[PDB]
Amino acid sequence: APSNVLSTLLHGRACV
Repeated sequence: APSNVLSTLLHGRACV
């Protein structure tokens, strides 16, 4: 799912 909280720091891996 979208980063939202952790996405912002895990882009290209766990989130877009």
